[PDB]
Amino acid sequence: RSVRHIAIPAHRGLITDRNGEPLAVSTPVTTLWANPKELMTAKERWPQLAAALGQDTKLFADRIEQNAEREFIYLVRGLTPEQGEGVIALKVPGVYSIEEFRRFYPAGEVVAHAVGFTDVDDRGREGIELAFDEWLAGVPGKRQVLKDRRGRVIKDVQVTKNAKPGKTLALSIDLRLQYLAHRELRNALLENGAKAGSLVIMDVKTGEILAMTNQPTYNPNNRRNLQPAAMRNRAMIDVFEPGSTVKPFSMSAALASGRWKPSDIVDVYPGTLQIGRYTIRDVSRNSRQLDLTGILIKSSNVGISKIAFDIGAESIYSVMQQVGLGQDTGLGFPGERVGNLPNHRKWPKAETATLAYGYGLSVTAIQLAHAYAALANDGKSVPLSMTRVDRVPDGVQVISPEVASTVQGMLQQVVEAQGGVFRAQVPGYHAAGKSGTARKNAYRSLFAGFAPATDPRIAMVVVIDEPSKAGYFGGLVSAPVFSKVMAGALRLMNVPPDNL
Ligand SMILES: *C(=O)[C@@H](NC(=O)/C(=N\OC(C)(C)C(=O)O)c1csc(N)n1)[C@H](C)NC(=O)NS(=O)(=O)n1nc(C2=NC=C(O)C(=O)C2)n(CCCS(C)(=O)=O)c1=O
Repeated sequence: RSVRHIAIPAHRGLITDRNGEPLAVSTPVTTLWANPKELMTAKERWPQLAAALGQDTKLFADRIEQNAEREFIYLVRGLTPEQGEGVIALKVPGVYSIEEFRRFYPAGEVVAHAVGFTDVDDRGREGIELAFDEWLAGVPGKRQVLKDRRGRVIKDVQVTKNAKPGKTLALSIDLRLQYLAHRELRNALLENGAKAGSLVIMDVKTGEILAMTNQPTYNPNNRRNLQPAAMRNRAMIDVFEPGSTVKPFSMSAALASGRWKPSDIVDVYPGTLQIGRYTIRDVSRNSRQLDLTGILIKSSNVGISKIAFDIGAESIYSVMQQVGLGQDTGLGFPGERVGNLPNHRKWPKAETATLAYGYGLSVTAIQLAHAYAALANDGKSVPLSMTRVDRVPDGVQVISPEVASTVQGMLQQVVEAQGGVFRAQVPGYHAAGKSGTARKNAYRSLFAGFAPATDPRIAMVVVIDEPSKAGYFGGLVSAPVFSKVMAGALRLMNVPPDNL
């Protein structure tokens, strides 16, 4: 006779979207265990027990003999109650069932990267499951038992500690927008023969992540083998050069300096600019005088570089750091990357120019979307959240409201003006944004923007990695994805059309 204490598993808390749609649900599973000391008295039952467990008779018999000095062995973990009851129905001495919890992900591949998953022990292993593990797990209980000399449970004496169930968690994700974003990103990858992609949707007023999808994705309900590339939450754990998508932040520094107005002109002829051994190069090289809006419409690296030389890189670095590029988001997502915003005590001319046009800095899609959200929210940055926000925290004014408003207007012209990124136009609304194309010849196609331009509600980033068709420019590849997903998101959120 021996007094022993055994655990009582806790029910893991439900994860829902922002409207209560289930995203991660704890399902009862049966764990079958056996006491090899008791099994030894019923050898004639072993072949039927092996057959029920789908094991070769001899391998099963060998396994029980090799573990003959033990009082506990796992037979099979995570069976369905129906399957466990079938083994229990054989009435084999020394065989026991135990109720365990296993996660089911009703939206499967659609929200796999954001939700993440639990391991074999029901502990958070990836995504939100890992980030909020303490909240979701609860606390296992403890049961007191009396065991005989073979280790067989003679009596259940008392519960010493009751199990405490885990707590419900409502994400910021809107499953309707998530499904729309998932489908359009998937379609774009196919249309462009692309390797990977990410799409982030943010509420500019609340800091909430309304959608976060990546390609390739995986079914978290069937994780048998399957590629590590498919499990990466790329929006948070992959870094890239943002390129021309950071030019609005360089422009914000220009307008805040007191030295530049949108109607000021920069001469970008002949479409290149030599700075020692380095040459700044424009894509289209048939311009001379461009105004500040024109520098963004034509995406002139030369133009933004000349502005950067005039105002100094310190002013540009400060805006980019303040909007969160290459900075910790504070989300604490597992494996989340910070990227890098290079710094210098004395900025050389080449580094000043490359900073201004987003070369040599590394950011995540989440960081880029957060920066555009600050710009869209009249220069005020609301802290990021992966959970439903009921009480909105105070934001930080990172760009002056007048400067943010002027840049917003310039970005609406990037989308709407003659020669602009027309594929980003959102039917029924005024939209604003900037595309980018980064050479990694392999490319990353980008679009970052927000809408409705008259009263912004949503910021969005579209990243398409290595499009393989003739078209690779961000304005061609990523801009139409932004248009479709933004139109859908605005409609789902009942945002009144502003292009009247
Ligand atoms: C910004 O992202 C800029 N990128 C770079 O300078 C980098 N690479 O440039 C390329 C050209 C890809 C290269 O060196 O091969 C870069 C930055 S960080 C890094 N590692 N590399 C470029 C200049 N800007 C854009 O791509 N802007 S954009 O996506 O809006 N875009 N530009 C164009 C073209 N404009 C003019 C031309 O003559 C062209 O041939 C392309 N486009 C396509 C037209 C779009 S439309 C019909 O006007 O809407 C586009 O989308």
